[PDB]
Amino acid sequence: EADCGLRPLFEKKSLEDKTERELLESYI
Amino acid sequence: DFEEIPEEYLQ
Amino acid sequence: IVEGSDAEIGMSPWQVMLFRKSPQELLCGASLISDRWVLTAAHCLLYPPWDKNFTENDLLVRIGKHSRTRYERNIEKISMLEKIYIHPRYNWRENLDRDIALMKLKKPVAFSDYIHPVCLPDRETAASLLQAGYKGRVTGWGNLKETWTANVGKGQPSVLQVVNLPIVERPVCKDSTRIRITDNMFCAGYKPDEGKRGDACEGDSGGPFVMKSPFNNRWYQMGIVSWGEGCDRDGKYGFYTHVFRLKKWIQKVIDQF
Ligand SMILES: *C[C@@](*)(O)[C@H](CCCNC(N)=[NH2+])NC(=O)[C@@H]1CCCN1C(=O)[C@H](N)Cc1ccccc1
Ligand SMILES: *[C@@H]1O[C@H](CO)[C@@H](O)[C@H](O)[C@H]1NC(C)=O
Repeated sequence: EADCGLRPLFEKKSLEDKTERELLESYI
Repeated sequence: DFEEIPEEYLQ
Repeated sequence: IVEGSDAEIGMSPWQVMLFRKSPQELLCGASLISDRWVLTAAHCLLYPPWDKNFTENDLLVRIGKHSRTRYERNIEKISMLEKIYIHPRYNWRENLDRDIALMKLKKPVAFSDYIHPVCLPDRETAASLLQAGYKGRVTGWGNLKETWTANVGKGQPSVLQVVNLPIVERPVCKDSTRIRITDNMFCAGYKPDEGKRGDACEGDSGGPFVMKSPFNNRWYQMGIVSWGEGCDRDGKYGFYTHVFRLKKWIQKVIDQF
């Protein structure tokens, strides 16, 4: 789907989850 | 354990 | 999910619940990949050794939930299945190779703030993100502890759980178990020396292993919870079905039906 993976309450509103940064930091 | 779901679904 | 935390609301809008009409029971986890298709593990549908061989008519799929046990009136949406497709080369006999399966809803689900699909990885995402040391997330309503007579306590969660775990290198995976592993599987988990805990466990199979793309802000579904030997054991990691690998099968069913 074209809109896949964008969450209404997080992404679509420029909001972050209590734990996603830890995901990104592992990419570094 | 599980709250009862409506009957139209439990076909 | 052993050693996870409660999930927050709408954190995993693609999380689906595989529920039995009778007796009422959570069978497994699933993922919403589109509006008429759900992805899950075959072994949730067919595992002879334990006597499972379910029909479309024995299950329901619940999307949009947070509570494990409650009927989230006006939040969740309950769907019936139209048809189930198990990979034809799924091997329940030995190692669970090709443990993936699609389900086609009878009617399309309407998206909301709680229901929204996840993307499936392409070559480029797949190669950029599935690398050792990189963390993905797993969700489910599965057990909180590995089953044991000596467990004192609730082994069940009351709301969806989350746990982030790092993807592990094949060789470490392959040496930790004696089950024969294939390239269609991946293992994730803290190594002995990182002295931390976390894991999927029974009842979490079918749930997604997702990663977020720095390249685009989207969450991709990277794996399916498939098997393990105990839950959270020392020197052990859990296995996930490699979705990318099997993407071709996935596209084909979705394109003929
Ligand atoms: C069916 C799923 O809920 C469950 C999740 C695996 C547990 N995970 C972790 N991360 N500790 N899978 C199973 O229960 C599978 C299906 C049937 C047996 N099984 C197992 O995981 C056994 N423990 C191991 C196994 C047996 C046969 C073939 C492969 C693995
Ligand atoms: C599972 O059930 C279906 C029909 O319900 C049957 O056609 C199939 O052979 C069964 N398979 C196994 C492996 O028991």
